[PDB]
Amino acid sequence: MFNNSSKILFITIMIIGTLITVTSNSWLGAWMGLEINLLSFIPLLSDNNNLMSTEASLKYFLTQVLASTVLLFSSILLMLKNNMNNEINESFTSMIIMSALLLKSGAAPFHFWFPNMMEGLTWMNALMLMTWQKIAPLMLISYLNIKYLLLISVILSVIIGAIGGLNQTSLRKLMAFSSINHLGWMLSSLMISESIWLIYFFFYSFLSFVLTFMFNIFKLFHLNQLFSWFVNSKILKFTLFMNFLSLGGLPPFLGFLPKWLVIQQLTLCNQYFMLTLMMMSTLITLFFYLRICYSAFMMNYFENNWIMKMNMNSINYNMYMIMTFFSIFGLFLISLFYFMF
Amino acid sequence: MIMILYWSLPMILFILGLFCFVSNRKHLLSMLLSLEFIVLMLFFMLFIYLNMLNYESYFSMMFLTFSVCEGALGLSILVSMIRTHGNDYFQSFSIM
Amino acid sequence: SLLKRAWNEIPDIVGGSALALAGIVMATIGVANYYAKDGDNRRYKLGYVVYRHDDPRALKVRNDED
Amino acid sequence: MIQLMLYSLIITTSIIFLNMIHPLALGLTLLIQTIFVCLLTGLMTKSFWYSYILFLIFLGGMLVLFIYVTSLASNEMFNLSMKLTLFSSLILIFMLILSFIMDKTSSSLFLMNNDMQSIINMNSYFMENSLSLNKLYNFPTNFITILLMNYLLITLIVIVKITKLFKGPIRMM
Amino acid sequence: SLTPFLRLPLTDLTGCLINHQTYDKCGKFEMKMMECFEAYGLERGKRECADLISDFQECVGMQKQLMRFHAMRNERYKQWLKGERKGQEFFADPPRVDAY
Amino acid sequence: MFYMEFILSLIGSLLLIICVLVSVAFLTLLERKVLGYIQIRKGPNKVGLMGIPQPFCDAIKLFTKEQTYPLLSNYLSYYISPIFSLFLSLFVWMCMPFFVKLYSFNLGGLFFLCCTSLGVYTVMVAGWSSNSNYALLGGLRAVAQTISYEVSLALILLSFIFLIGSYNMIYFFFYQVYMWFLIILFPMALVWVSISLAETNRTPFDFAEGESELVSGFNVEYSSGGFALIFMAEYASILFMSMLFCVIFLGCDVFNLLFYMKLTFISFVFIWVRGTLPRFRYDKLMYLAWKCFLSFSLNYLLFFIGFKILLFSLL
Amino acid sequence: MFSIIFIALLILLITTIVMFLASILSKKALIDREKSSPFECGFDPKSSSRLPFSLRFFLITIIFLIFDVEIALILPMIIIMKYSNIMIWTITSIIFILILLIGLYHEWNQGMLNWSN
Amino acid sequence: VITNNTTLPEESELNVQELNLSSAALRAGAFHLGKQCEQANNEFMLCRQELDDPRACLAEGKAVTSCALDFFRKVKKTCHEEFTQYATCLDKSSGTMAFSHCRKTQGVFDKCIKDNFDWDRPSYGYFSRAKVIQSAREAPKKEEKVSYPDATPGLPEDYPKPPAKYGSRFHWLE
Amino acid sequence: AKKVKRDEIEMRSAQNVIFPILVAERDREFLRQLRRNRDEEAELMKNVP
Ligand SMILES: COC1=C(OC)C(=O)C(C/C=C(\C)CC/C=C(\C)CC/C=C(\C)CC/C=C(\C)CC/C=C(\C)CC/C=C(/C)CC/C=C(\C)CC/C=C(\C)CCC=C(C)C)=C(C)C1=O
Repeated sequence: MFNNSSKILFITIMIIGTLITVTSNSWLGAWMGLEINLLSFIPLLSDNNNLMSTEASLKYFLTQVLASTVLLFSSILLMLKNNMNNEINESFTSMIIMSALLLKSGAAPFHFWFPNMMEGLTWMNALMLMTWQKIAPLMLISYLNIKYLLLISVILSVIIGAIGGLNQTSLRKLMAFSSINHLGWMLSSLMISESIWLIYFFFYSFLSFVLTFMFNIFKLFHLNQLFSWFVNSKILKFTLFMNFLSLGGLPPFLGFLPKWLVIQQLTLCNQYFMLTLMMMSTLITLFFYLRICYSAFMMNYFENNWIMKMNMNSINYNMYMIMTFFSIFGLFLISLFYFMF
Repeated sequence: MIMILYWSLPMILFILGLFCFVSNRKHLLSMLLSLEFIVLMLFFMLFIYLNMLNYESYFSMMFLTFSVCEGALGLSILVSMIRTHGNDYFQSFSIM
Repeated sequence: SLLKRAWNEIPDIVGGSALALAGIVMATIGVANYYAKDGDNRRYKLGYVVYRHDDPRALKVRNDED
Repeated sequence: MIQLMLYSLIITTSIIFLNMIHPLALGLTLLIQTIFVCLLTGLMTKSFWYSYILFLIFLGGMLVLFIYVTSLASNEMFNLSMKLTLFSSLILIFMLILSFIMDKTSSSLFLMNNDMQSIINMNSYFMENSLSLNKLYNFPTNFITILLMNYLLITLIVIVKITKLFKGPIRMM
Repeated sequence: SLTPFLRLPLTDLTGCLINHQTYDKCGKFEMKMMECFEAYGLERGKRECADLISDFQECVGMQKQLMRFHAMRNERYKQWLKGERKGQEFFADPPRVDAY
Repeated sequence: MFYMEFILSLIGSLLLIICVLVSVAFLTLLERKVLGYIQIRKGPNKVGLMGIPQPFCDAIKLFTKEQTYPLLSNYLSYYISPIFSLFLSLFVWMCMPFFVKLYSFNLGGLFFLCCTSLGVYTVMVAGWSSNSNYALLGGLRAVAQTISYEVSLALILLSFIFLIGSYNMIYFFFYQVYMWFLIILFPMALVWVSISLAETNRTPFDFAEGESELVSGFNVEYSSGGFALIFMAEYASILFMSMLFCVIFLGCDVFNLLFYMKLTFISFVFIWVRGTLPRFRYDKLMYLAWKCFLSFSLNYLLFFIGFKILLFSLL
Repeated sequence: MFSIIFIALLILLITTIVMFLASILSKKALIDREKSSPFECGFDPKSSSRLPFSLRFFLITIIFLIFDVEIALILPMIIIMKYSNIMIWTITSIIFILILLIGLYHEWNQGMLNWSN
Repeated sequence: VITNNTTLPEESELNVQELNLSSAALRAGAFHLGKQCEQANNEFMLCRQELDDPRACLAEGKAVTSCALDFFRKVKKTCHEEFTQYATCLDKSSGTMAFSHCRKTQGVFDKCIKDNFDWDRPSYGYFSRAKVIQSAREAPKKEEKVSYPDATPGLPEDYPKPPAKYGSRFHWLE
Repeated sequence: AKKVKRDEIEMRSAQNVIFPILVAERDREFLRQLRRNRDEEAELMKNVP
């Protein structure tokens, strides 16, 4: 919604497209909403000033087209044998639907396209992809009740999402691998409930909504730029980066509360072994977050000296500072929240 | 089995559609060519199922409308491809 | 003015829209006239329709001449 | 009966379609198949109304991609594959042989043609496509058609914005 | 049929998309079954709708009858290829065209 | 009985095929005489008796003349394209309404739309197959024609369809029993002829041939056998499209004799126009279809949606 | 259908026979390296016809695909006018044709209907 | 689907004298035939709609065919020549057997039947109207409503809602 | 438009006098066929498990 009146439209039609999917009482109706959503995102994603952006507009299109195509294939097949939108006892035909939806959201085994399209997106584009585009796919998976297929994606998601991220330096590509891990937590939270998932998703989007602005406001795209980034008060820069820890889910900060409620419910449901692989793998995710904090926690750096000044947008920064404040002090407000009980 | 005598042929055709959509051809248009091939087969099955209903074939129009838009959108992205890379070859894109 | 410019540049869209506007008008007359006659209840019915003398519909049989 | 032979041809043309490389070879293969699928669909339906529509819709897409094929992939090559011609011709006759010695009451699709319907079915004596296409324009499903309209019009805004006409023609530079 | 979680007014738009309630041999069969789903809810309905689901599926999917039909045809051919039938009396008398 | 019925259907198609094939030969003569009289010329008058056997006297030459095997052409495509051009021209005649049944054809109006669109590929493939610069320009000049007339064609057919109530062409007879739709649809009749010209690629819309802009258009690389069929397929289109104008706007009394007096007259009109108007400019047509015709045609769907609604209330 | 297919084949056979007569009835002479050369006004050609031919109506070309798929939704109108609710049929149809016109006039005013320049 | 316990009437009962009269011959007498057998027709057609069991309407069906056969015996007795000319014309005049062509010969018949049986041709739209009858079957279908005493109960609005015991009860009551 | 409708209704009204006749005929022959099929099924599959 940044340049012209047209961008305003595509954003809204994206909202309508997603809503049609998650409010549809049949597979066919759901599939239509995905098509509406598809063309709402591409024009927002394609810009010809960048040779990279058009490539991003491609990989997404080929992947999503295939996903919706295979998704419709199975849905027709599903009700060719059952004659209902629902299958009484889950079987292979329902697995195929799950496979498409995971690819639609870039879960582990079919995530490859997802980081590899993040090179050529603006930060505001990545947020729309990382947060909103994952609503419709993941929300339909709540209908399907296959365990092992869903379970396998979680185990691979946290692993591939973490180990892959260690080697990156591009923040846009790094966040993609970071997002794959948080995706793993959702699917784990999705085999147990949705209200946790709805809660967990809202917090995940919140943190990503924050980190995207900080890069977007100061146009940072590489790790080196963090060290070269100039800030008046190294205390201020030190505190802004304390959002990564919340994204790492450390308990003193707000970003752990989401992880916390997903464990109090997974454990309640006896999924002990899963949590071991997940929570253990989150450490590796917590690692490269600290590699970013190298530019803040140490707090006297060798920096280029042709800048004395910070030039920043007010409204984005004004909303970013408010969001950051809760991201550090949001824990004591758990008392207020009444959606977990 | 019923599914083998009546629904096997379209499904076997569908997977052959996908294997076109993934095979290595130089030009991006080879993907678009195989794209509406698959759509043609999706219509065929969907038309089997809709006819198990006595009067529900009207939904064929709904499906066709989305078929052209993905093809039409698929063709627009190709146009935007040309005016940044100059050509549509797959091997011309950065491998990442 | 505006009217003049179009009437000089693209006269067909003016004349065409003139009849198009005619369609909406006399569509609004016919549609209102349709429910001014209770035309949902049509004297000639497709298929072989038979009612029981006690059925509620049996009261609403449109009584015409030919 | 021709239904089985239609099954053979659609299979045969699909085998070769997997092996086409030249875009126009793909197009010719696809165009031939669009005829058969259109023909086949009307066999298992009360009318061919949808075959007409499907045929008309795809032909629009057939022309447009030639225009882009002739601008992007103009200079490419064919190669007659003696393996392919024998293989398709070998199976094709093989499949045609089965259709003559098939229990083709069993192979016929159970979907009720117009004649397959009973004589008592009062709803089958109206116009050929009256009821089927009816509720496309009646409450509540009509709003779906309306939703398409914006979707199609909103699409029409997407292409011009993706396309950016003013920055030149298209050439395979 | 699926149950949207959201159930905002948008679901009204696409709810009536595909149904059996328009002049169908299974209109009454589905209404009973799906009603029972509404009474017991979705998950519990799958355990109380044994008859209604099977009947409705055997009314639309028709697998249960088509899969009778082949047993008759195959068993007619098996008899002949075993020599138990004859060429002259292979089939029974055909039905009258003006029937069914 | 029924076994006999389909035999008659074969005879009718063969009878209609040979009769149409013969007429397009004599149409070409008529084109030369009439176009020779609008111009103050006399036209073909020597050959045989008074010129009547002229078109046959040409069919000899175009077949005793050698095939051309272009060096740079994909020969199989170059060789087959004439066949489908002629086939599609004859095949579209099976939907022409007869009260003595030939083919039922409910949704006959659509069958027109499908067949006419196919006629573009044969031009399109022939031009590209020839592999000559002019031939390719002719082919892509023909495709751009379809992009223009195709959409407006369907809408204008829809307007006529609203008047009759169905896509069956037979109903045009019953509704044109007191009068002719020409009166009600005068601008569409005038527009419809204009689009009809684009269908058959005639002056003022002669772009596929493109004579004097392209040397001979997509035909530039054809010779004795192939070129002949391309020619006949061209004039079969005129003859049918002229008839389709007579069933829509001029009574549709197919069993009456006058209907065929009318049919030739509309054929004369097609020649008459060729001797009056210069060719449009390649872009001005596409602008014309989208800027004016498409907007025009949509405007009357409202006019006829309202009129049918208003008429429905009264009846 | 099945009647039409048979005559469709029968015609195709007949038209096919026509050139198969022409190919034999045609005078036969030895083909020359120049006789089969392309025609380009008598001077050898610089450029193959298979070079990329630039396009200027690409935008209209895409719009053509769209506008047809709305022809799929207007055509059924007539067939279901006797059988439908008049308000729903009337309202929806109008807001179908107004949407089309508005779309057309919008692009016409934006100048997209004009060719690349 | 038919099994042994399903009861179909024996073959002899289904046997009954049939018309076996071609289409054009039937369409000729349609308007005069309809005015006579309407009582049987409506009685037969009414049950068939409400009750969709072919064996149940077996008795009424025999009445309908008998009335049709009864009518033609009269025609055979008097206007045999005229009816054949009307039917022949109606058959050999158009492919649809439309009445609009053969108005003349039609008049010849209509005058024969109204001079021999004082009957009148009903108006063109007479039989397309809704026909309301007095059901002799006297068994209009009943009406019922399914009952589920075991439905998943929910919290009723009248239920009182006092404060929760010790609140949230989460961890440290937060 | 009046005259076309006039003719159409007359054609349709002729159906409603013939349509009951056929239904009577079909039922009395539809049932007879069912007995034969129920009997052909018995003979065809005497020895099936
Ligand atoms: C000088 O300035 C000028 C120009 O600038 C250069 C011009 O371009 C022009 C341009 C002029 C035009 C464009 C005029 C329009 C003409 C043309 C486009 C092409 C010219 C050709 C014609 C007019 C001829 C028309 C006919 C054809 C081309 C052939 C069509 C096919 C035909 C007739 C065959 C039909 C098939 C049939 C079965 C008919 C019945 C039987 C036969 C034909 C069989 C014949 C014989 C046999 C089988 C032998 C049997 C024998 C035995 C059994 C013993 C002018 C006028 C000008 O003044």
